[PDB]
Amino acid sequence: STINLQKAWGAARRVSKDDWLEWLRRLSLELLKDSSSPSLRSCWALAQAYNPMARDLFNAAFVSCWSELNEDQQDELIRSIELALTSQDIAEVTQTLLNLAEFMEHSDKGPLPLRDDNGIVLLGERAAKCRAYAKALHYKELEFQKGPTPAILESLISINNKLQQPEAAAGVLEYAMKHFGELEIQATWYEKLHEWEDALVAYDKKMDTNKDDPELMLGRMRCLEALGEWGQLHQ
Amino acid sequence: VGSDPVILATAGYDHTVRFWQAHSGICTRTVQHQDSQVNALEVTPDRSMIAAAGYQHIRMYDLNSNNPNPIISYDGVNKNIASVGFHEDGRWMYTGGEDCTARIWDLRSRNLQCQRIFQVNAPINCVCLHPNQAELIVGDQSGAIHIWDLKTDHNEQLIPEPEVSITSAHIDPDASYMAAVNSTGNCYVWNLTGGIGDEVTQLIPKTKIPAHTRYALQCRFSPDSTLLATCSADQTCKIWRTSNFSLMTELSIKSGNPGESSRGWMWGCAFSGDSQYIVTASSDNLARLWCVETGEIKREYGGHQKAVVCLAFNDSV
Amino acid sequence: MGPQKALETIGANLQKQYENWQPRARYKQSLDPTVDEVKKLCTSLRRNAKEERVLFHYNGHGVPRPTVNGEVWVFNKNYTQYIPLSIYDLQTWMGSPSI
Amino acid sequence: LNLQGINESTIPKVLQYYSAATEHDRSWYKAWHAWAVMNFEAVLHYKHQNQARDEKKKVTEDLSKTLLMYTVPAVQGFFRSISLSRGNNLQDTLRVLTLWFDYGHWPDVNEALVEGVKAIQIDTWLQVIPQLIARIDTPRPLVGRLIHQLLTDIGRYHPQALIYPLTVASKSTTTARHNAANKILKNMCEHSNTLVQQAMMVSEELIRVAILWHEMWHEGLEEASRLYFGERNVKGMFEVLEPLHAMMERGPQTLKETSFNQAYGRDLMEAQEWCRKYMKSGNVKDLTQAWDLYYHVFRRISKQLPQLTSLELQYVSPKLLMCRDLELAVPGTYDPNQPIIRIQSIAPSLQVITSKQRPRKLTLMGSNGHEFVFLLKGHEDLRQDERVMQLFGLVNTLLANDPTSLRKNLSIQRYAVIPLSTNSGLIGWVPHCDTLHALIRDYREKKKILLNIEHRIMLRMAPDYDHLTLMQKVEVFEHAVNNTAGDDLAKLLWLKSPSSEVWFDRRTNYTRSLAVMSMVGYILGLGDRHPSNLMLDRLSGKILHIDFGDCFEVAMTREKFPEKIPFRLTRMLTNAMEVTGLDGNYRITCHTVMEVLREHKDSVMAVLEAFVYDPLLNWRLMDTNTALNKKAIQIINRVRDKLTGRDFSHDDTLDVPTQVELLIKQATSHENLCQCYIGWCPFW
Amino acid sequence: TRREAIRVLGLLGALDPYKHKVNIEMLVNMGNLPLDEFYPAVSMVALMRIFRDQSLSHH
Ligand SMILES: Nc1ncnc2c1ncn2[C@@H]1O[C@H](COP(=O)(O)OP(=O)(O)OP(=O)(O)O)[C@@H](O)[C@H]1O
Ligand SMILES: [Mg+2]
Ligand SMILES: [Mg+2]
Repeated sequence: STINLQKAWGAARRVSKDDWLEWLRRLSLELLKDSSSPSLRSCWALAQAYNPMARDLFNAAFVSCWSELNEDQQDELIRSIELALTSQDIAEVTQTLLNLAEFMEHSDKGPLPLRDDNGIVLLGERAAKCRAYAKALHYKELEFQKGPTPAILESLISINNKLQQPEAAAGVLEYAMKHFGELEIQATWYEKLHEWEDALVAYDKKMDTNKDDPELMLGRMRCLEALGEWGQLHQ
Repeated sequence: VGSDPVILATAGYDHTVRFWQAHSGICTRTVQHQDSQVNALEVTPDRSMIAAAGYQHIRMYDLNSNNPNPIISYDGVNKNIASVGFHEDGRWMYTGGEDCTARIWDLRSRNLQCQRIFQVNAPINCVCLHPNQAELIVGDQSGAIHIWDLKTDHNEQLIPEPEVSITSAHIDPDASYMAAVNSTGNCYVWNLTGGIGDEVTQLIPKTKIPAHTRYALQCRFSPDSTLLATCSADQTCKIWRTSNFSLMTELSIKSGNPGESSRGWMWGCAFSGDSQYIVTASSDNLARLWCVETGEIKREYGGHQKAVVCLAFNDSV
Repeated sequence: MGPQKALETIGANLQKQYENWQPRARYKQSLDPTVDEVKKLCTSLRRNAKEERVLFHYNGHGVPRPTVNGEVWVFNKNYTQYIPLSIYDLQTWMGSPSI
Repeated sequence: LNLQGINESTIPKVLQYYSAATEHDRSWYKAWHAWAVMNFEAVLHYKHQNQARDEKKKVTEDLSKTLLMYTVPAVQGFFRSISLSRGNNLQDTLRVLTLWFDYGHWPDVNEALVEGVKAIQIDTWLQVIPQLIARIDTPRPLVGRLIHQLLTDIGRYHPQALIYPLTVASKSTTTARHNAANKILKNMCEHSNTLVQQAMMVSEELIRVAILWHEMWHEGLEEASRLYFGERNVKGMFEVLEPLHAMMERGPQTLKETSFNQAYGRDLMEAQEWCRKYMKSGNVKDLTQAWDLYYHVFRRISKQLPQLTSLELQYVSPKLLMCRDLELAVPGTYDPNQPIIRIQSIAPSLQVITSKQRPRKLTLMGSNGHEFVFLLKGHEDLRQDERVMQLFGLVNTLLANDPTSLRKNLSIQRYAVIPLSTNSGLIGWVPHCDTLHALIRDYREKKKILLNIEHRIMLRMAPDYDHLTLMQKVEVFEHAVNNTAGDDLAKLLWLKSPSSEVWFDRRTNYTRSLAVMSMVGYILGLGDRHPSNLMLDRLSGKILHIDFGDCFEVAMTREKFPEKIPFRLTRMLTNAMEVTGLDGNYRITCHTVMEVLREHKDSVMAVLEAFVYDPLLNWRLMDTNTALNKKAIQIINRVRDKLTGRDFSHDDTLDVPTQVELLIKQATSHENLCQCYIGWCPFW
Repeated sequence: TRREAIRVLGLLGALDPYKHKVNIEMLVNMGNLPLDEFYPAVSMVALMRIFRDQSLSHH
């Protein structure tokens, strides 16, 4: 009961939207046929016909199967899931596999071991393009728990902004101040937080040391139009 | 223990008080101490009996006779006797407690009640008898140092920094400098006026040494009065030279590895008879006889199961 | 009534009910009993009621159904396992004239 | 005022302005309110300057003339500033009461009040029915007559707003209260009668339900044994037991009381014979026979009490079982605007919560069809909680009005509190909640972690933990915190949510809700915030405090284990917030709240002053010592200190960010946390 | 049409979101149970979503 499954896992010769959606349907329905618990196996025949039935049992089908599989088969499966997230982003196919990954975290079966980091980095990047910014955030904080870096803090700030949460984003800048000092704080971070007064102070400090760089000129002008200092901006 | 010239007792949370040997590092005899921890040990100037201030009892064991229990177990005090001093005549004994009262105890008489009392606002962390045997310096949790005179009752209150518990304070045997230490980890040194007879005793503020990052715990000058040892929760016992107040040596008990959350704090410290060595107790269960100049563990005493908060050390001939 | 009191109460009521019919007899309750507990109970009642009749009332509503192998269920000391009790052993301990 | 201050030269000037302001805009709310409050401060400046100079013959007679010049204006002003709010006039209305109770015995102030009480709408007074009934029996006749007359007219329209608090007063122990309270009900009878008599029954029956005889004998014999065997106070021991013997001398009024009197009652009456033999003989052998009988029933009761998981109404109170379609409305539902949600019927079973106090879980069916669950507490006075919920209501209004707060949806979760006697009352049950202690217990049994792990680690390191010096404790305390990942609450908030977009919203609510009650609790002085006293809404994620006994820093002053903490902000609560830490939403919300409270400090003062100076509730403040009016000023001075940022050093005046910074340091400090009672769980 | 639908969102004027907030189970199933109970429960819930009027005509 894993010959037809291994074709549905390791096909991945799909170069369109409906091709990957076909990969999903074949994957989901193959999990129903296999599933050891007969309550799921009994929905197979229905699910072949009605497809939103197959989507609703996806996570439950998956877990039942994924517990039974033998390590090398788990790796065979996960490599194909990575390919679907990595190669070719479709709004339906990605958000199915993110909801699988999230469902797997809540289970005692433990999270999907994707790509060494439990795919914390992979799933975060993918959730950001799906515009699932709370999933994006959860993963980006797990990242931060393991080891804080400046690049993490930056993304953490922009995620909070996209998610309409500027006071939480402000807190990320306060963290930076204490634990990393000042050099790690870019001028752009103030700009993202709408700290136009403090961003201008930062771009002035930067433009003194460095020479006439196009990025730092526009960065400082961008602050002036936001402040509304039309006098200095026209100079 | 008593007949041997050097004494080195050690005690902490494990209900024992182990009498070591400085030359070897071997436990000669243990002594039971139930019902409490020990907050402060103290050998008497006469060297007949040790003291052990704990919780609601200053116990005092025999140094001469081998393997008994306590001789003179005082009681009648609530909440932790934090300190004990000793008068050089061997008659009087001073204390400081969490109940906000310093005291004086007659050793030669029977009175279980203390003789005199100098109540204060906040809990008393440390006592220190001035070498002239006339003034008793007293730190506390509010920040207030005091100088309760033993003849006129004129307490001269003093606060180095507002709202920081001064945890220890010592004054050297030659009455030159007085040091204090607080829970921020600073070490305020005060220069003394030569006022033994007149009782002028005016404290002139010299230096706030930024000694440690974390809680400081005890400071003590050497018998030479050239060195000022300063212990702390950051797992180091720094030694500052008295002339400059610049970091001479730093005795640390860290792991040498970032993956080690809290081995133990550095509690007590006590200079040798000639300021060549410096003994040091820690919460990693180990007393350590260090070398002052070099900064090297000459010996290590490994007896206790639970932590070690006190030391006593006496090379008095 | 809550678990423990209810069991004593049901035992008390059950005794009263029987005392309407036979008011002059030694009643002796066993309440969620062990096997040893039943042995000591029945063997004592046969000693007393030497050749005269003894009633054995068994109410097994809280234990699994009696088996094909001629067994009736009681508990272990801790109330963690249903212990079987053989009807053979039960009719050993109880005597001849009995109901 | 901001430049000069309050003094002899400013008051005549600032009144000159505000009087003019009032002239130029009659209708304008603030112009009258400012005039009124200024006059009201001109009273308290001249009252407190009299006590400062005169106390520490002619001056009290001058004070009559002096204050009455500023007292009559203040009243007239507050009455106009009520009629121009008509919706948000609590501050204004309480200030009128404070004036009336204190100074209303004067002829001129009395007149002003009479004219005022006529003009004002009767709906306004429903806010302050608690504060009124507290002074139902004021020894001054001229004041008390106008209270009665006002309450009477609140009875004639909105009787549902009055029956519950009057019925509590009507069965008061003190003679004047119950006389005054009954006299008012006699008037309410000829309006309603059925409503009065329904409420009179329901409340009597609910009290009977709240503490059964075997529960009273249990608490009484525990207290009576401590007096006799412990202290050797024999006359005081009879004061504990003689009401309990006299209690049963009514006889069995219900089946539960019959079955008590059946089993035990014969012995208790016999034990009283030995006690009454001791009073006229004086023998040790007589009185020891009684304690043999008392300890016989005491052990039998103690064995029973754990088995009462539920009480059936048929046994405990059949009167309540009978009740159908009562006109008397569901407790704490009454609103003068909404249609009355009257009691359809009371459910037959009472799910008794297994705690120290054994509260019931009463549930009433409304006429609207919805069930209303309550918690029927016995022997725990709820008049504080009633007042404290009045404060939270006010604070919620303030946060709704401020846009910053409104945009963030800041508010305090509150519940109904309905006292029934000095002992007992109903608390409104909040659904979808569970205590923080419960959550962590249930998470740790799931994840196989030892519940007392932090405690066990400490006692392993130092078995004398309780008796250690402060510094010693801090070491031990930190060693526990460094060697346990305090992430149980953060982790379980994730696990317990469905999506992550929901999780995110729950956590935002959580953080803000916490911050609001940290600040509000700080001001109120609210202590005893151990993890059983705060609960988390399992849908919204919002926090909810319960148990408001330890207010106004009473737990900071107490002798054994004084709290050294402004509010609970310990590492589990902090980890459950955003991973960046306190410095995001929590600290920012803390500012926003403390800005609102600091702005509207008169409104907050007005409410807190009301229930500190209430002489029914003052007993809580005196009891910390091992006269009251002195202690009551100190409390309210401190509240002003907190609300003005003059609370750490009276010399300095901190801005909100600086004050909120020092508070968070104080709550977070290890030195402070390690001193806490271990039951407080300073490590969660 | 798309142009007018913008031109009308224009004229009514950029409404602020806070004025707009006033103007307006499968994971939960697993959140509770062990897996052997869970599988029927999620199957049933999914079947009874179908088992209501519309899609049943054939199924
Ligand atoms: N307003 C409320 N809504 C819902 N549940 C509540 C409410 N207040 C308390 N509870 C629950 O009922 C339990 C018992 O109530 P409470 O803690 O008020 O009294 P207690 O534990 O008997 O007495 P104490 O806490 O004073 O020792 C609490 O642990 C809590 O879970
Ligand atoms: Mg409680
Ligand atoms: Mg309570």
